Order: sequence, then C-alpha cells, then structure tokens
Amino acid sequence: PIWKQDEKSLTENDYYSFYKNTFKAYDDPLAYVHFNVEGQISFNSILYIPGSLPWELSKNMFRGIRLYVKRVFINDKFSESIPRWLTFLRGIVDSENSKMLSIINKRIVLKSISMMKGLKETGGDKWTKFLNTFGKYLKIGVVEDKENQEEIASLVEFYSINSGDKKTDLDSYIENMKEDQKCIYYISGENKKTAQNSPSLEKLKALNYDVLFSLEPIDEFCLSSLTVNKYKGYEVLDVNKA
Amino acid sequence: LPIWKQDEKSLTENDYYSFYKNTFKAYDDPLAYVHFNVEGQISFNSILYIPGSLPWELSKNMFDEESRGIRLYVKRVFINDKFSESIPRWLTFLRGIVDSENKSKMLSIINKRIVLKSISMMKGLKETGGDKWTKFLNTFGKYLKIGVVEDKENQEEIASLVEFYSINSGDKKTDLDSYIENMKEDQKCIYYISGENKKTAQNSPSLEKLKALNYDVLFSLEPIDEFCLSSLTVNKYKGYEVLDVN
Repeated sequence: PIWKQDEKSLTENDYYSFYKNTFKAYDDPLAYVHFNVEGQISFNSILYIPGSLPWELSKNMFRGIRLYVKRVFINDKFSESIPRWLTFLRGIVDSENSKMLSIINKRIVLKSISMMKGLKETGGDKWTKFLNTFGKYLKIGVVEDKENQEEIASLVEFYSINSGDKKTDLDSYIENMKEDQKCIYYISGENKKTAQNSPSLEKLKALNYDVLFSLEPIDEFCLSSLTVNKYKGYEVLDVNKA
Repeated sequence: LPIWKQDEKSLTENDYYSFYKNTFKAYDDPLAYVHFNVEGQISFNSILYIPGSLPWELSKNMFDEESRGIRLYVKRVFINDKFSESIPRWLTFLRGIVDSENKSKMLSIINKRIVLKSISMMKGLKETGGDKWTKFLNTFGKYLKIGVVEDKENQEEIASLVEFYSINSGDKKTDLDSYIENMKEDQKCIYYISGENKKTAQNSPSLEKLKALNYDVLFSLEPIDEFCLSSLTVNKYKGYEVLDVN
C-alpha cells in the first residue's frame, strides 16, 4: 500500500522507514524514486540506491527488488529479472500484468539512470560516495547494456595523469583535450603511482595529452568496450596496444 | 563583489530577483533561475533566468537579430550583451550572465554547459511547478517547439517538455509521455492532426478511423505546432513514429 499512496502526501521519513524495515538497512539511501505508471500497462515502483554497499554484495558482486502482482507478494527475487548491473538497487514493483517484464524493465532502467544523473548534477560527497560504492556496477553496465552504453559511460570515472588525487569523468576529459588531440588514451597500471611512471607514456606526455588509468580488471573490461564502440564518437586507445 | 561570485548559500531568492530586475531592467519576477560555477580550465560563473514574461526585444518578432539576453563578463568586467548569438536560438528568451576567467572549442564548452543547465532548470520547473509550468509553456512553449525542430542534439529532451491539446485531453494539454502512457494495446503510433481551433480540430472527418479505434490524436494549431510535430515525424519520439492523420 505504501507504493499505492499518493506521492504528494508521502514524505521522506515514510520512504526511509519503508526502505529501512523492508530491506533491513540502517543506511540512509542516497536516492529514491517513487514512480507510478500509468494507464494501459499498469504499475507502481519505488526504487532505492542504498547509502552503502549491501552486505550480501560485499562478498559476491552478483534480493534487490520485490515483485508484487496485483498487490500480492510474489518474490523478492525480481533483481534477477533486471540487467544485472542494477543488482545493487533495492525496491518494489507492483504490476497488474515476457512482453511486460520487458517494458517494466526498460522503464526501471530509465528511471534508475535518471536518478543517478540527478545525483551527479547535485554532485558533492554524495555523488563521490555513490561512485566509490557502486561505480564498479556502472562500469559493467557500460559493456553489458548496449542501449544505454553511452549514458552509463558518461557517469563512470577514472584516475588519469592530470586528475591527480581525484578521478575524472569522460566528458571532462573530452573538454580538456588539447587542440591537436583526436583520441581518448588510457593505460593499465598496478596502481596510480606505478601507472603514471610508465615510460610508455613519454610520447603522450610530450604532447601534453592526458591518459586515463585502468587499475583493475573491471576498468579494463569497461574501457576496452569503449575501444570497440567508441565514446561519443571518440576513439579510446590503450597506450600499450594499437 | 558581484552576486555571481558570492556563494549561493548566503543569498536569498530576493537577492537573485533584485539582481535580475536591476540588471536586465525587467519588471516582472523571473519564473526560475539557476546559479552555477564551473572550476578548472574551464573556469566561469553563470546565473541564468527564465523571464516572467516575453522580453521586449522578443515582443515583435520571435527572434531578435541582435540576440542580446546573456551578458558576458571577463574577469568581472562587462564586455557586451550579445553572448546569446552563439547559443541555440531557441534559447534566446533566457536572460543571464556569464563571467569567464579566460567559434572556439571553448566558447563551445561554455555554450554546451549553458544549454544543459537551461534544460535541467525547465525540467525542474515541469516537475515542481504546476501553474508556473503552464505559464512557462503559454509564454515560451513556442521556443521549445522550435528547439525540437532546430536543436538536433537535444531534440528528445526538449520534445519531452512540449504540450498539445488532444481529443482526450480536455481544456488541458497533454505532454508526449502521457500520450504514450495512454496508448491502446496494439496502438503503435502517435497521431496528430492539423486543426484550426481546439473545438473544430476534433470535428474532422479524416479522424473517423482513429476515433473508431479510440486512439488519441494531438492537435497542431499552428505552423510551429506543425513544424514541431513533423520533426518528430522524421527521427521519431522515443522510438515512436508520429503520424499526421493525413
């Protein structure tokens, strides 16, 4: 019924208490979205981004989402039915009516990306916290969700030669690209320090080009996908390849 | 120092409204504003306002050949008020300031950030605003319709904001996503029909098969409604074809 109620009459202690007691979570979520939709195909959903990594996920990256059909509880195993890069979301979907699992899912993915973009726009510690905690899942989304590849990739961030102590997003890298520069460059390292000290790196340093760092297999997985598919038309080259 | 260099946190709404009025010599309160700062190579401050009513520069022709609107400052000195000549012209109605530290691949960066902040400002006004949102579309909706035609890169986001009367909508307009929401089971298309008046438009004979399908149909009542709707007719709207009933 919580998700049946009006979303001009519900306050956030309502949403937080619901989340906290349904999901057994003492963390304040970073964000939530209550959406009802709407006419012929018919459903309500509340989706939450946890304030911290769920314990079950702290040891194996892949409940999440509780399905109700017609206000009856089916399973809390509906996370299994959405793209797995979204397994960190917690929430409900209550559907009246596969070719519905399909369009329910498209709508969930849309709303979750929109939630993240909103959180990024606000910026601050909270966006930083979000990428710190869940950014690995986005990086997986970039490869695995072909249709949303460009929007998800616009959220992920990496260390680079120039970003120093903080990470850069890809769009900032683009805006920072020198007059002659055609491509986005990256290089693998054991970590920040070893990576920037790679003598690979001297021709690009001579050109004053930035280079992103790939510091873990998931970075490699994500970036190599961008080499194939490009990012916003830009080539993405591994400095130790061709 | 100037308002755009002060931290937004100490400022009140009235501080922003008084600045808008004094600077642009405008009488009515703005409908909305956003103050942002970008820090890096890269460095600029901006405050962007949606006016309360049509600027006088725009009250004769839809477009002012001079494109005033946005005042450029460099290192806090006023340069000129023609910075809007480089932003998409569908945003000519915005009034605001940019103060930069520094067709360049750079002015281009500032322009892009402005368009994105302007869209997010409108989308916020749509989500929060109810009466203010309808006021915004009644005054500046024509510009958004032109944006849908002319702004290739932002076409879908702008398209999501525009509203039209339909058969089922009543004395209120519907947006496209709400139309999509209301589509029948095997309805695949968004339909529209050139009308003369909101009343006369649904009286059309050419509507019989569609009404016999109980499909909604949006009304085009001017060449602007008409060019807007026809541009969706070519690269679709969120994957939907948009068909003229003729």
